Amino acid sequence: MSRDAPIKADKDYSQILKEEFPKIDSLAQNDCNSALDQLLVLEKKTRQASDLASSKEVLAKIVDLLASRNKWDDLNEQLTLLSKKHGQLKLSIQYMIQKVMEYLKSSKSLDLNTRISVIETIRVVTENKIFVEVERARVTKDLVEIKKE
Amino acid sequence: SKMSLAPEADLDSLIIRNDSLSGAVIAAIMQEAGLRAVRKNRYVILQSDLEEAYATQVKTDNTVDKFDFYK
Amino acid sequence: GEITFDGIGGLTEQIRELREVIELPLKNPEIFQRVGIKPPKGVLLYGPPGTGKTLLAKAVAATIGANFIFSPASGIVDKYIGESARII
Amino acid sequence: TSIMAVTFKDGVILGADSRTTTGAYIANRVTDKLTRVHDKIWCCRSGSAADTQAIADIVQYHLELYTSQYGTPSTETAASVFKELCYENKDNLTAGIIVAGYDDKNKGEVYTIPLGGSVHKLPYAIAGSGSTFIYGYCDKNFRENMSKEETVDFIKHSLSQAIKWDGSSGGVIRMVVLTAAGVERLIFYPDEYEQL
Amino acid sequence: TDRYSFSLTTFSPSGKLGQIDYALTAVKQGVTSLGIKATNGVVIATEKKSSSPLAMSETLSKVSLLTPDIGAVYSGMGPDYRVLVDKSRKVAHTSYKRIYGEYPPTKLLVSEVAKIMQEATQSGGVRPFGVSLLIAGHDEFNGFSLYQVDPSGSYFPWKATAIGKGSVAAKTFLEKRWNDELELEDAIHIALLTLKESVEGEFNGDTIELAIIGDENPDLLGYTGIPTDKGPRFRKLTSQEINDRLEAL
Amino acid sequence: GYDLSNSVFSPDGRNFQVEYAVKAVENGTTSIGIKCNDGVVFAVEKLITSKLLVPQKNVKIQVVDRHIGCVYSGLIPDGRHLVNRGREEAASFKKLYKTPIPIPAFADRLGQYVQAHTLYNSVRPFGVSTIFGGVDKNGAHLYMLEPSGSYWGYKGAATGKGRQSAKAELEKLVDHHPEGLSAREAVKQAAKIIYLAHEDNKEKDFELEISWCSLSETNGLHKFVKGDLLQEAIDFAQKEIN
Amino acid sequence: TSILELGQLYVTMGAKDKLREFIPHSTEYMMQFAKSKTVKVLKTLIEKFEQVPDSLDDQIFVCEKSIEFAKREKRVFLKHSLSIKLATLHYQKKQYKDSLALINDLLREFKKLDDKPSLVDVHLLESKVYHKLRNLAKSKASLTAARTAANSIYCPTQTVAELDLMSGILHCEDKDYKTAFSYFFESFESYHNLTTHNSYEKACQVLKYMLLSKIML
Amino acid sequence: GYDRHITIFSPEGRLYQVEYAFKATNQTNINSLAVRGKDCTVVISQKKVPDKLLDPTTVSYIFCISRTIGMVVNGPIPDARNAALRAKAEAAEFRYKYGYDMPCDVLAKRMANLSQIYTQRAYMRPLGVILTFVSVDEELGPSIYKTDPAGYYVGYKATATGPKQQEITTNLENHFKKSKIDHINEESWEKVVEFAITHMIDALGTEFSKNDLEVGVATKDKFFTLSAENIEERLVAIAEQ
Amino acid sequence: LPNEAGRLEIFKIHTAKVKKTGEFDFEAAVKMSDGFNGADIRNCATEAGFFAIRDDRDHINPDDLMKAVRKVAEVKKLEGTIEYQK
Ligand SMILES: Nc1ncnc2c1ncn2[C@@H]1O[C@H](COP(=O)(O)OP(=O)(O)OP(=O)(O)O)[C@@H](O)[C@H]1O
Ligand SMILES: [Mg+2]
Repeated sequence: MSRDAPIKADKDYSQILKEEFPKIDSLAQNDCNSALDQLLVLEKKTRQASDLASSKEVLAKIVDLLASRNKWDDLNEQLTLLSKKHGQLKLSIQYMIQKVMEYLKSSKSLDLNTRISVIETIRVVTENKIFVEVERARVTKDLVEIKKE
Repeated sequence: SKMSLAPEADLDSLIIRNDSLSGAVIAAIMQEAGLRAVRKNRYVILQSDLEEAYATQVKTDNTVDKFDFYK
Repeated sequence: GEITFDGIGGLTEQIRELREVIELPLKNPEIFQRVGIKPPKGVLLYGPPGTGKTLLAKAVAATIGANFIFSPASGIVDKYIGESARII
Repeated sequence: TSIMAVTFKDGVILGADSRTTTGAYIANRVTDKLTRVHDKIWCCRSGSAADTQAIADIVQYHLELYTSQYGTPSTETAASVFKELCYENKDNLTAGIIVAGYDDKNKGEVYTIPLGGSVHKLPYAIAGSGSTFIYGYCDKNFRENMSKEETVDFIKHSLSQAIKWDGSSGGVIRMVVLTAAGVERLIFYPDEYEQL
Repeated sequence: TDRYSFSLTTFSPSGKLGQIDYALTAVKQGVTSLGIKATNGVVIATEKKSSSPLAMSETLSKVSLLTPDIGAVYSGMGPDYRVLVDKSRKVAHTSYKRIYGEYPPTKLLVSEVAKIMQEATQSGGVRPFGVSLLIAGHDEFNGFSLYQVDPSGSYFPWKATAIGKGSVAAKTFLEKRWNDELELEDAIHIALLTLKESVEGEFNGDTIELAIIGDENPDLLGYTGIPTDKGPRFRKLTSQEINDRLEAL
Repeated sequence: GYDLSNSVFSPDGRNFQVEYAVKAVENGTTSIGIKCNDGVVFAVEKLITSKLLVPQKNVKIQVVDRHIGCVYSGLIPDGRHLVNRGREEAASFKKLYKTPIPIPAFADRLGQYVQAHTLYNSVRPFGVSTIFGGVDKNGAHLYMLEPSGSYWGYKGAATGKGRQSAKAELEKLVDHHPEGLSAREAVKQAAKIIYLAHEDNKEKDFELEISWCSLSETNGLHKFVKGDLLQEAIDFAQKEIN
Repeated sequence: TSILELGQLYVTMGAKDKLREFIPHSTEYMMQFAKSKTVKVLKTLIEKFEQVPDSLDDQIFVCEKSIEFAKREKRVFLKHSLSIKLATLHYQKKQYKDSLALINDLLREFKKLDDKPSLVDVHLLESKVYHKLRNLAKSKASLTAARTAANSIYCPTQTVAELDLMSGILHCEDKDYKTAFSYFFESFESYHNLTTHNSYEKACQVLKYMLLSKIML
Repeated sequence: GYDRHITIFSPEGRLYQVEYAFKATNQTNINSLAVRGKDCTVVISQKKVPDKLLDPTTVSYIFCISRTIGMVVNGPIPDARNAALRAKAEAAEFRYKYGYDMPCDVLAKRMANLSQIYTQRAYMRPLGVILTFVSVDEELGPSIYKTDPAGYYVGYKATATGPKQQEITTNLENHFKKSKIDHINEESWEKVVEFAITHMIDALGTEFSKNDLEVGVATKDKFFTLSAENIEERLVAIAEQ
Repeated sequence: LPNEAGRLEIFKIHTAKVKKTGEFDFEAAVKMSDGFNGADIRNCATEAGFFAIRDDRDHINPDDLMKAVRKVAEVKKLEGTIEYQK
C-alpha cells in the first residue's frame, strides 16, 4: 500500500531464480518438493504482474510432475491451494489453469489421470466465474470424449 | 408474479425496511433487480440481485426509518 | 464528434453500466423474457460538466450504428405553445 | 511501617509489611500496602493511611487516561504525579510513597517521594518509621544487579530486622515482583523470617 | 459570549405555545403505551421495536423503575425518555429520601418531574423532552394512582389511559372494558388485547413488554425479617410469563 | 443556507464554512514536512514581497516545548494563536508528568481545540493547517492538522498553494526510499521541493527557511538550520530547477 | 387449579354419555366460585366440548346456557365471544334459519359498541350461511365487508386464512378460477403452516380446491 | 422557519438536525462488522489507506477506552477523537468514584445521555459519530451496545455500521437463524474472527488486505488489536475453510 | 468528475493523440495537480503545446507538460464546482 519495496523485490528474485532455473530443475529430480519451495515465495507477494511472471517458472517445473504418472496428484493439490489463498488477485492463476491443459494433451497421459485432474479443475472453478468460464467449457469437453467410450 | 425468482428472495421482509415508497418505485426496484441479475448472467431473480437494487433509487428522507430514535 | 467504444477514460465503469440498459435489450429483448421484467427503458445522466455525458452519447451512436438523434438545447423551443410539443 | 523497593538485573522487587498501628491498637495486620495504580507500576504506602490512599486513587485515575491517549507511563512518569499532588498539599497532607515499576526500556526503577513532595531516583529506597533502623544494613549488603532469588532474600532479611526494631511494622512480609516475567506476589509468614 | 439565554419557546399569535405543539407531534411518532388501573393493582404495557433484527429486545427497556413501588413508561422519543427518567430518579432521592428518608408519594413525584419539564421550556439551550410518560404507582397515602405527564409540564390523574400514536384507538377500546371494579387478572387480559390492535409487530411476550404494579412482593425486597417493611409493588414479567397470559385471553 | 453557522448542518453530511476555511489555507504560503527515519525536516516558503522586508526575521516556525517544531500555512495570525494555545498545553504536561509532551499527545490536544470551534457559534472556525512533528522516545513523527481538526501520521505532507509540485515528488521520494532517507539527506530534499513549489509562486521571489528535529543531527531537539549548512541546501535546490 | 384440571378430565376422554351430561352442569360448578376469572376458563371449557362431536342438541345447549351467565354479572367481551361460538355451532347442525337470525342480531348492536375485531369473524360466518342458502349476491356483499375490515392490521393468521378460504369458494361459483386459485394458495399455506390440531383437515380441503381450479382452466 | 438550523422540533415530530448526523457517517465510507463469540467479541473494520504518504499504523478508528472496552467509530475523524476522549474520561471517572471498571452497558448509556444533551443545545452541535462498544464483561458476558448521535442505544447480537451495512445485516441474520442462539459458539477467538470476515466479504463483495482491515478483539478481561501480520494470517485461513 | 486515476486513464489516450519524445511519467504529477475534469486533460495537452511553442518544438516533452498541468490547475481554482447529487 504505502510501500513499493514489494514490487521491486518480486521482479529481482524472479530474475535471479529464472537464471537459477536450471540449477532448480536438476534439484527437482533429487527432491521436487525442495525445488518447488524456492518458487512459492515469489507468488506470496502482492504484485499480480510479477506473480504472473513467476507463475511461468512453476508451469515449466510442473512438466516433471505431469510427465510422471504419480506426481500429478500433488499438482492437483497445488492448484486448489493457490486459487483459494488469494488468487494472487485472479490474473495469475488464469494463465496457470490454461497451461496445464495443453501439457496433458502432448504427454499422452492415461484416461484415468486425465479424468481425475480435470475433475479437480472443475470442482474448484465451479462457483468462480471471474474468467474461468472461458477455459472451463473446453476443460469439460475433454472429459466428454472419454465418457462416450 | 410478473418476474421469475429463486425462492431465496423474500418479498415480505422488504416491507418494513422502507415505508415511504410509491408503487412505481416498487416497479423500479424489481426492474433493476432484473438488471443486476443480467450482470451475473442469471435469469432468475436472486436475493443478491434484489437487495442490491433495493438499496439504491429509494433515497434517504427525513420521514424514513433509516434514521429512527422516535420510537 | 464520434469516438471509440472507450473514449472517456476512467468513466469506463459508467459505459458498461450504460450498455446494460441500452444495448443488451436492443440486440435481444428475448433474454429479458426469461427474467420477466418490464423492458429496461430510460437513463438519466448527471454530473459536473466536462465529464463527457454527451461525448459518451456520440460513442454509443457510432459503436452501435443504430438510428440516432439528438436534439439542440433550445432550438426545439418555438414561439408557439403546443407547437413546440408537436415537433418533439 | 516499613516499605522499600530495590532494583535488581531483571526488574524491581517490592517489599512491605501489613501492620497498621492507630495508637497501640493495630487496626489491621493483614492489610496490603502494595497498591496497584497501574498494571506494571505499583506503589508502597506509608504515613497517614488515608492521605496516601486518596492520592493513589487520583494517580490511578490519571494514569488510566494517560495510557489510553498518550502512551504508557514509565516509572518516572508515575512518580511525578505523586510528587505534584504532594507539593500542593505539603502543608495539609503527609504521605510517604515509594513508587516502583519495571519499564522494558530503562528497566526496573525506584523513585521515592518524601512527605513534602519531591522525587529522587535511587537504586533502592527505604521509607516508613521502621526503615530508619535498617538503613546501614541496607546500604552495606545491597549489591547492584543481584539474582531474583538473592533480591527476595535480601529484602526479607532487611525487613526482619525492621520488624525486630519497630513495633509499628510486623505481620507478614508481602512482596510484589515487577519484571518482564509478570507480576508475582510472594508472602512470608513470620516463622519463616524470625529465623532468616 | 454565548448569548443564548432567551427562551426557544414563544407564544403563537392565535394562542398556544408553538414549541410544545411540535413536541406533541413527536409523541405521535413514538410507540404505543397504556395503563389500566385496577382496584387491586395497575397494569402498564408497551410495545417493543428495534432498529435492527440483530438488536436484542431482552436488553431493551422502555419501562423503568423510579422507585420500587412506582414505574414509568413512555411514548415518544427514546433519547428524550432516557435522560429524563434518570432525572426523575434523581429528584425522588435528593428531595424526599434525603429529607423525608423514604420513597416519595406518586402524586408528589409526578409534580416534581413537571418542574423539570417546565424549565426545559424556559431559557435558551434547552427544548422540552418530546415524550408523555405514564407514571403508575402505589403510595400509602393516595392509594393506587395512574398519571399522565405531558410535554407541556402538566399532569392529570386517570382511571385508564393511553399514549402514543395509537392512543385514540386504545382509549376508545378501553371505554367499554373499564368497570368500577376490576380484577388484576382481567386488567392484564384487557391490556394485551388493547395493545394487539395498536401493535404492528409480533404479539408474542418477547416483543410485548408487560409490567404490573399489582400486589407487593417481599421476596424481591432483598431482605426479610422486618414484616413491617414491604417489598417492590412493581414486578416486570419476563417473556415466558407474558406468553402464558396470551393464551389466557 | 447551511453556512450561516456551524450548528447548521446540510443533508450532504458536510459543513461548508469548514470546507470554505480550507480555501484560506490554499491561499497561504507553501509549507512542507518530510518524515525522515530519524527526524523531520520542515521547510517553508517566505515570500519577498518587497525589498523592504528583513530576511530570516519573520518566523513562521515557532517551537513548542523544545523538540516539536510547528510551521503552518494559511492565516498567519490564526496559526500563531493556535500555537500559543498549544504552548500552554505543553507546559501543563511538563508540569504534571515531569516529561516533555509526546508527538501523538500534542496532536490530540491541538485537535480537540480546533474540533471545538467547528461546533460553537460563539467561537469562529480555524483557517489554518499546521505541519508539526518531532522526535521523542516513541520515534520520529510528522502530523498534519486540518482546520476541520483531522490529523494522521504521514510519510510526507504539504499544504499551501504549491503543494501540487511538493506532493507529487514525495511519491517519488518514497519510491526512492521505501525505508526513508537520512536526516542529512532530507536537508537538501526539503530545500529542493520548495524550489520546485516556487512554480506555483513564480510571480514573486522567496527566502528559504529550514528547521529540523532529528536524533542524529541535533539529538532529537528542534533547532534552526542556519549558516553555511542552510546555504548549502539553497545551492543544491537552486540547481535542480535550473 | 380446580376448574382447570376438571376440563382436562373432560377433554381426555372420548364422546361419552357422562361427558355430555357433565357440561351444562359444569357451568353451575363455574358460577359456584363467584370469581371473575371464570371468563378465561369458560371460553376454553366450551372450546374443548366442541372439538370432539357430542350430539346435536347438547353442544348448542351447553353454549346457550353459558351465554346467559356471560351477561348475568360478566363482561360484554365474554358474552360476544360465546355468541361467535354459538353461531358456528348452529351452522354445523345445519340450521341456517337459526344461524342467519342470530347473525343479523349480533352484528348490528356491536356497531354502537364497535371497537371489535371480532366482527370480522361475524362477517365470515355470515358469508358461509348465505352460500349454503345458495345466494351469492349477499355472500359476496358480506365477504367484501370482511376483506375491508381485515385490511386494518390486527388480524391473526387464522383470521386471514378464513377470509381467503371463503373468498376462493365464492369465486368458483362465479365461474372464475383464476381469482379463486390465487386465494387458495395463500389459504393453503396458512393452514399448512398453522400447527395441526384441526388444521390437517382443512389443509386437505384447500389443496383439493387449488387443484379443481386448474382442471376448469 | 428554522427547524433545520437549530435543534427545535418540526411539525413532523422529528428533529432534522439530528437526522443529518446519521448522513455524515456514510461519507467517510468506513464499514464495521461486530459479532459476539463464546469468549470474545470481535470487531473488524475497514481501514482506508488512500495514498502512499499516509502511514497506515497511525490511521485509527479503534480507540481503546478502558482496559477491557474497545470502541470503533463510524463517521468523521474529528468527532471520533472528541468522542473517544470523552468516553475515556467518563470511564476513568467511574473507576475512580465507584471503585471498579465501567461496564459496557453503562458506558453506552453515559455517552447516549451526553449525545442527547448535544441535541438539546442549539450552540453545541451533536457529534456525528455512531459509536460501537465491544467488550467481554463478566456481568453480561460478551456484549455489544451501539450508541448513535441521537442518544439511542440498544443491545445487539451482532451489528454493522456504514453505508452498505444493510447488506451485512442479512448475512448475520441468517447465521443466527441456523444456530438458534444469539451468539456464535466457537471457543477459539481466532475462528470467530474468521467467521466475522466471511460475513463482511459476502456483504461488500470485496476481498481484503491486511492494511484494508484493522481488527480489534475483546477476549475475557482484555482488549487488544491485531497487528498487520496477524490479520494476514486470518485472511489466509478464510481459504482454509 | 474523473477520479484521481481516472484523470490518468485519459492521460494515456490523449498522449497518443500528440507527438512526443517519450512521456510515461504521468502518474504522480496529475494525481497531485487534481481539480481537473475530463475536458481539462485535453487543455493540459494543448497548453503543453504552448510551452512547446515558446521553446520552438513540435513535440510534447515532459518538460513542456509538467509546467502545463501546474498552470491548467491554477486557473481552475477560480470557482468551485460544488454539487450535491442523489
Ligand atoms: N471526458 C472527456 N475526455 C476527453 N475530452 C473531453 C472529455 N470531456 C469533455 N471533453 C472535451 O470537451 C468537449 C465538450 O465537452 P462535452 O460537451 O462532451 O461535455 P459534457 O460533460 O456533456 O458537459 P455539459 O454537462 O455542460 O453538457 C468534447 O467534445 C471534448 O473535446
Ligand atoms: Mg455536453
